Amino acid sequence: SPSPWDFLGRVLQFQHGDHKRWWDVLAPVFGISMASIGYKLDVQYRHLLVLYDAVIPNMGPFPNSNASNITWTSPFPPGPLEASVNYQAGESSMFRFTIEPVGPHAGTPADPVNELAAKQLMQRLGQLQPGGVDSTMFDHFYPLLCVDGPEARRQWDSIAHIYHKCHTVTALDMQRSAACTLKTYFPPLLRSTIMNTSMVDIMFDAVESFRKQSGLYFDYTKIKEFMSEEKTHETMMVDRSYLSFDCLDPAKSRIKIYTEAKVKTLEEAYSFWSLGGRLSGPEIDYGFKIVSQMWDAIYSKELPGGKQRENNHIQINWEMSAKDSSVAPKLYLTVIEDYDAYVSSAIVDLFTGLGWAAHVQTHKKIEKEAYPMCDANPQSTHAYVWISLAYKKTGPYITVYTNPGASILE
Amino acid sequence: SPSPWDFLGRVLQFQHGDHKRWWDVLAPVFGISMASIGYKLDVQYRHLLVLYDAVIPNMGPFPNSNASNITWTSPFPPGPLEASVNYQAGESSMFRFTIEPVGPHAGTPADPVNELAAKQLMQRLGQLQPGGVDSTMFDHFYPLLCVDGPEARRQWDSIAHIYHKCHTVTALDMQRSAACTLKTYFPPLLRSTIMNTSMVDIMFDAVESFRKQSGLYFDYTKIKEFMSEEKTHETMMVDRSYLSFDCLDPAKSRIKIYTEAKVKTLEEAYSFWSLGGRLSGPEIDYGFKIVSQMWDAIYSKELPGGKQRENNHIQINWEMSAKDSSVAPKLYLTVIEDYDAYVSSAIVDLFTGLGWAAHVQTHKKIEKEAYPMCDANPQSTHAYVWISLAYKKTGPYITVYTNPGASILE
Amino acid sequence: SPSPWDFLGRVLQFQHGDHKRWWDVLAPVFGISMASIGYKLDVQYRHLLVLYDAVIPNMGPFPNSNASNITWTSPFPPGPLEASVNYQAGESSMFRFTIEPVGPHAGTPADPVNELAAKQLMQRLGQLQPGGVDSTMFDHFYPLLCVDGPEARRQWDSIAHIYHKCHTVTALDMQRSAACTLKTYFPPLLRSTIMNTSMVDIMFDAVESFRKQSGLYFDYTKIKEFMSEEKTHETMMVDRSYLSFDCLDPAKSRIKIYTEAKVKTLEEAYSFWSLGGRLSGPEIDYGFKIVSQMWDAIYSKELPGGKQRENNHIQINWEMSAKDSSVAPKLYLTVIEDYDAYVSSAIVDLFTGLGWAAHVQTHKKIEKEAYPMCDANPQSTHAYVWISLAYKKTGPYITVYTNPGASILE
Amino acid sequence: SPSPWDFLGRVLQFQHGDHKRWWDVLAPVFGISMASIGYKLDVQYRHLLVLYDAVIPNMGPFPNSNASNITWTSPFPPGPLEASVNYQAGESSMFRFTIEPVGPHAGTPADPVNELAAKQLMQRLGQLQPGGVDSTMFDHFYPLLCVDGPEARRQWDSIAHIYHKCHTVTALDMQRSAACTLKTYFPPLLRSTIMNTSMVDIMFDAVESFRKQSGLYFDYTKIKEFMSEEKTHETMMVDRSYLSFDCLDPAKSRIKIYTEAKVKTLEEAYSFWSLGGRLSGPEIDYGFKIVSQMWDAIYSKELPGGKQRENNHIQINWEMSAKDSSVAPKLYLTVIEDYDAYVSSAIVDLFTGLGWAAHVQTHKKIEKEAYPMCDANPQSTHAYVWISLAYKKTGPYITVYTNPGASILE
Ligand SMILES: CC(C)[C@@H]1NC(=O)/C(=C/c2c[nH]cn2)NC1=O
Ligand SMILES: CC(C)[C@@H]1NC(=O)/C(=C/c2c[nH]cn2)NC1=O
Ligand SMILES: CC(C)[C@@H]1NC(=O)/C(=C/c2c[nH]cn2)NC1=O
Ligand SMILES: CC(C)[C@@H]1NC(=O)/C(=C/c2c[nH]cn2)NC1=O
Ligand SMILES: CC(C)=CCSP(=O)(O)OP(=O)(O)O
Ligand SMILES: CC(C)=CCSP(=O)(O)OP(=O)(O)O
Ligand SMILES: CC(C)=CCSP(=O)(O)OP(=O)(O)O
Ligand SMILES: CC(C)=CCSP(=O)(O)OP(=O)(O)O
Repeated sequence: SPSPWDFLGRVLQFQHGDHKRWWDVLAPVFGISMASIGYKLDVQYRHLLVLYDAVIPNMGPFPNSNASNITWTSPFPPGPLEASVNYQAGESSMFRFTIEPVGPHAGTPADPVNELAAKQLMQRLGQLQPGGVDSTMFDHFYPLLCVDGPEARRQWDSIAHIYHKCHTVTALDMQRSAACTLKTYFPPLLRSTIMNTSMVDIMFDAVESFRKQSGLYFDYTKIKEFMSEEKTHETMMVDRSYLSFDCLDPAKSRIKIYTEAKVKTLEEAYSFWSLGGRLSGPEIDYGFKIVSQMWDAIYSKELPGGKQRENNHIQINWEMSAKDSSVAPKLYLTVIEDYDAYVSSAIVDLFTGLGWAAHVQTHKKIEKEAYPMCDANPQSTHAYVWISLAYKKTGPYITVYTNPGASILE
Repeated sequence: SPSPWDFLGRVLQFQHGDHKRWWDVLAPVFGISMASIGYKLDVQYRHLLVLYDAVIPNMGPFPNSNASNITWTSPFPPGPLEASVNYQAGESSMFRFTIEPVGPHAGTPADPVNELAAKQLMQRLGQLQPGGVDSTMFDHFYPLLCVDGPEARRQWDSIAHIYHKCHTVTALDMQRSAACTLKTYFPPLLRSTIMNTSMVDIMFDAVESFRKQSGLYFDYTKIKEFMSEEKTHETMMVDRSYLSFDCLDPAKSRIKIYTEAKVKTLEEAYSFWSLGGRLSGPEIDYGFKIVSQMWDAIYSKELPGGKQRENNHIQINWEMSAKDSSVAPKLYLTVIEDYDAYVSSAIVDLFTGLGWAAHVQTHKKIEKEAYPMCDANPQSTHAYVWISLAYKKTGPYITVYTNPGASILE
Repeated sequence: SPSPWDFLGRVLQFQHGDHKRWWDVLAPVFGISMASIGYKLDVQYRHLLVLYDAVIPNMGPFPNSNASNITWTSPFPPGPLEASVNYQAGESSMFRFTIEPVGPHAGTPADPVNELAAKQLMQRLGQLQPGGVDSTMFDHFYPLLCVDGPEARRQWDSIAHIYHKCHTVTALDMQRSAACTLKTYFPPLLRSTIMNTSMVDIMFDAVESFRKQSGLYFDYTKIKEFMSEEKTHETMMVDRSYLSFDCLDPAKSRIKIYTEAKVKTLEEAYSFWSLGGRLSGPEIDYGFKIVSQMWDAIYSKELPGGKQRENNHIQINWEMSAKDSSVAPKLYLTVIEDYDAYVSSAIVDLFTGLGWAAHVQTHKKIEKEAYPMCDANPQSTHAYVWISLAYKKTGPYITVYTNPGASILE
Repeated sequence: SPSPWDFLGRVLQFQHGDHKRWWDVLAPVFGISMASIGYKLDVQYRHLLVLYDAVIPNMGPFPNSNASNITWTSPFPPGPLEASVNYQAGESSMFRFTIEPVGPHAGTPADPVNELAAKQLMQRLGQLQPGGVDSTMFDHFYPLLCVDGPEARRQWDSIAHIYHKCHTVTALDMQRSAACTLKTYFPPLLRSTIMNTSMVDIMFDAVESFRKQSGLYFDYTKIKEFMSEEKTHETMMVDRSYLSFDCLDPAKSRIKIYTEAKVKTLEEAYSFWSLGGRLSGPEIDYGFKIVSQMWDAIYSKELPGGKQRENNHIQINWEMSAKDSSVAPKLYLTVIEDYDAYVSSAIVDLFTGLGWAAHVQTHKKIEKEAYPMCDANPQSTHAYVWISLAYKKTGPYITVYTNPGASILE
């Protein structure tokens, strides 16, 4: 019997050819990932139909021979920034994928700031699951962190120098229950540039506004104190920081503060992991043990093409709970420019150490079926992009990000 | 969680508005029928996507306020001729539905004979399940029984008087396995009219051609002998007869000869059931017991609107096996112009007598959910159209046909 | 040879059935109007393709039997608020039409404020004519007068009582040169309600902001003085006022302040026409002569259905020039609930008095061909909606608005 | 102002991505050709909308990187076999284009013979211009010359060895009046192969059938006599012959018999031009003078890549008139594998000799704008495919065929 993506691509009508190309590229990947996780055929159908109706129409142009049609400049290759499978204890695995919503004419004089794509995506997604998307947090943070179209157009000279004029990124957690949780990431770089204000200060002022406007405890003291220090700024690129929240009931949602850091040593990794020792506990220690393990497993190996390793690029988030003052970190090792073989082997060794044999097989299956380049090309550099590490009191929490449009790069 | 047809209508893109209207009308019905049978959500998705891609684009215009857009004249209301659920022993239930493939411009000077709709439908269906549709029998019988476009256009004056210029009807058995078996019905009335030849003779000459060209035993002696008799012609409308075959491997397919008969008594029913006593056996006797039961259960009641019952309209088929000389009948009681309440009650009493309680509940559920008019309007005349009765050696075989576009008539 | 709308509807593919229905209704009307004006076939093709790509996808649902699908509440019937032909001296005639951009799911929990429709329309329109749409004025006035989605959702309780939650209306002047000038109307009623601020004050503060931010003289002293008076408020509904500007180069654009007034006498008409005598000159006098002529020609006749005339509903604008302190009025007689025969006859008598015989014939032709109900039904109340009167130094300036979806009401 | 194809591609919605790609390739070419001829913008719009609705959906897959999606094998590159501009005396120029209608799944088990594409194209074309397409001749010749799907499938083993299983080709004359005359070409090679019958005999038996069935004089004596001779068969490939007729009123239509011949000398050219001297007159002499001129102008030059010229590939038709016994020839010099520069220069010298300066400029303009490769690449071999020469009593009749998808080959 045909797999859901085969049959769907055979039947589905596509409003645009770019949607058909994006489907051909991604539906195999997303469906193979869901199927290896264990999603049910009806759930695969629902989620692939979501990807067809809400998402792909908001992926933007499909890159051609020379990528002449990609008018929306970005460091990331066109398409989903990632397609990830989270792995937790108890054979828990959830498929999720992130997209920067891009319009068909973003970057051009008609949509120079790509304002409508994310809103269209959210509208479609709420129409497909009425009641699943709550815009309370989005409605509070969109004026504070994001720059609407009119503002960006009036204040263009202030942001025209910026290469990636990103203002809102959307991730869709794709639950085994066919429910899609929308997550919104706001990089306020445009906001800071227009207002000429510290990133830290505007982000945390927005969080505090939401605190007082909602009555929810989002403890941001430690994060602000650490991120304001000068030592942190030596390594921490704050121009690359962004805020995230789940588009749910604020009492059931979260606030996460992300930032980028190019560090050289594990002590700087701990600087970003524990907020200068401010955060403490057994979970911090265990998570950093796992982080050091994967550090010396991945960044120990030689870089492709005999290029020396200047420094280890990492991202980091700190997750604030609405119920409690808890701040919990999640470290993201960037492995885009590394051997997919070494990344895969490090993941496998980590899972094997954690006793996650089923996750080992799921990961190998997803790599083999959805990412054939990894085995076909020993020198592959286009599948994995990030390895997230966290240790919740449930246990380890490791997500493995992958470029779902690696077929385009190979 | 939404039902497959809700979600699909929310996501699916439709090439034409008529397809959207037909979907709104039928997908509820077809999906409720499949779901009450027990089809799996993935199977419902696949079958509704088939109905979206292959079928509905070949249903023709959707009837408007005044049915001004129905340029393809037909006795049947626009849409599927039926949407049926077969009921056999052992809680066996299969959903199937019949369509006369109509084009968007059938009946107009561009498609005055509606030649391409059925071929397009078969092409799409084979593209969606390559290897499921075998055209051996279709390729043999299409020149013999059906009239292509060029012929009909050259020989128009011979057939212009005909009201329903039907030449090929397509039924889709919708298996629980997501496989759709295509069945083709050929009314050669146009063929006979152009060639000025007996219906009986051309149909059975085609069957005999196929016999000698295939080496398969399709015993048509008894059927021909009975249908040639003059007594039969007093009741039997032969202008309304047609041939059917399953579009499968001829060694795994069948040949069925249908005809219409307006009879008054059960002895004429037996005339058509047993081919003037030529067919015999316990199955014939039991099947006719069931037929007489439903005869005196349905045609005993008074007709709606105090209109007297002139005669009992029936159809009948005789099924020839490729493996054996067997001829087996299937009698179709026409109950389109009768109280849907009385038809439903007769079905329920029949099933209860057969011990088919589960089928009783399935039938009541399908009526309540997919056909609300039956309970809302005591004087309903727009749900049921046919009751097929047969007795295979497996046991009783009762199909219950229903106008799936009854929402349009009420 | 077929007319452009016939052929186009025959060839064009429509993304949705509602677009096909809207086309069937409006393309005849718009095309007949353009053709009676004298637009060239290529211009008709271009403008109807604009109406197909940019507009109709932003008209919203097509009203069904019971208008159950119109989830966006509005006093106006669904569709274009008007389809107008302006008539000036020298046989100058320009086709234009106004639309309140509505989304497919406006009024529902997904788009409770209809935020994206107007922006999508402008985006498409700029993509179709890059460089024709300038958003300087839109970018300045959108935050001041319009309420974005997040704000409206946070401040819902303040505006939930409002029936027509309109915030931006788009008119497309459809030039004989195939160029479409976009005009944006901002009713800040939601803005005033959320901020609990005077309509007059916020509108004119926005205008003054634009003055100081642009260096363009938009004299709003007389308008503000008149509209602030208490006598004016006795007749003037200020809850119904709105601002308009042409989406062009601000030095080549305009600012117009509209308001609604239910007056009884011609002295109140002059109150609104001359801003309490503040505006003066020969043009004012001549324009008011024409206004009184049409007043006593139209509002003199009896209302349909023997309903007595409580008061004469009028709208009024005052047009400020970027080049000069000029304020010029345009009075809009509302004739929606009046005999289309009497309105047509008044228009004809006016044109005949002005010597506009060619416009008389153009108007009669448009009425006969695009609005057959006017002749078919003597008691017609569904074609004309407004009669605008102005007297520029060029000469008289009379626009005649018509419900282009009158086919739906009759 | 944008050109019709620019604006149309900006607005039009495309049912499939292949249609969008084909549009991007061809609409520029077709529109530039029409515009250089002098077609009016409304006519360009109508004809490009025809190419969008009827044709491109019946061009088949768009060739990808490796032409893996071209499942319908053919000697010709995918797309229109040609896009031609006929040039006659008096600055008379018409654009016409030929297409072999291919389905989206032609060559696959679903449409192994590509049966529905041509019929769909004719249906759409008649729907767009009801009364323009007359199927009398098509209805007579389709059973005689063409092989339907069922026959080809039953008789597959007889034709499976054939590489190009072509059975019907459609050309659209695109008149300056926006009317599209459909022309159907029937290569009966499949018919002859299945029936194992001479091409000559079946073609001319069909023509004679039509004669007796219509009362129209189609003199085929000379053509049959010549084509039956053995000397002709030494050069004449009869496996490559085909019949053509205009899909109009038979009394206003024509019958043309085409064949392919690989000849070496001008005396063989005259053999095919005059039917072994059977045809005579001043027109024959003048036409052959022009043919010899272009022979020694084009085939005199060296072949690209230093490949020696084995023989001169030509096609030839003989046009029979329904009104008269006239047989008139049209010789087609095949110049696909020759320098587009030399072909263009020969065309220019010919036109200059004929006094057709305006045609010279039209041809150079079409080459420069629609075929930039000719000037950009001196060694171009992908623009011109045929040069037709005829001499009607009106005067010379020279058509210049060009691969409209040359952008794909370069
Ligand atoms: C796109 C960037 C401007 C910005 N920075 C990131 O690296 C990022 C990636 C990401 C991966 N999964 C979720 N978000 N998110 C952002 O918002
Ligand atoms: C449509 C008629 C011309 C013709 N006669 C019928 O009554 C018929 C109905 C049917 C119901 N289920 C399957 N076939 N089939 C036919 O071919
Ligand atoms: C409530 C709104 C519809 C608001 N009110 C109006 O009467 C109006 C109509 C209109 C006709 N032509 C142009 N505008 N414009 C608006 O913005
Ligand atoms: C496609 C071939 C099977 C066959 N042979 C040809 O060369 C031909 C080309 C053509 C150019 N313009 C019109 N016809 N036509 C045919 O039917
Ligand atoms: C890997 C990057 C840069 C972003 C991470 S977002 P996430 O997807 O890690 O969020 P969760 O906390 O896993 O929901
Ligand atoms: C009820 C009518 C008129 C047609 C019957 S066809 P069928 O659907 O009975 O065929 P099967 O023998 O059930 O496959
Ligand atoms: C008739 C109503 C209510 C609105 C008028 S807008 P307009 O269309 O009169 O604008 P112009 O000044 O004619 O451009
Ligand atoms: C040259 C190719 C091979 C076929 C020629 S068809 P045609 O376009 O020349 O037909 P006309 O006689 O020009 O109508």
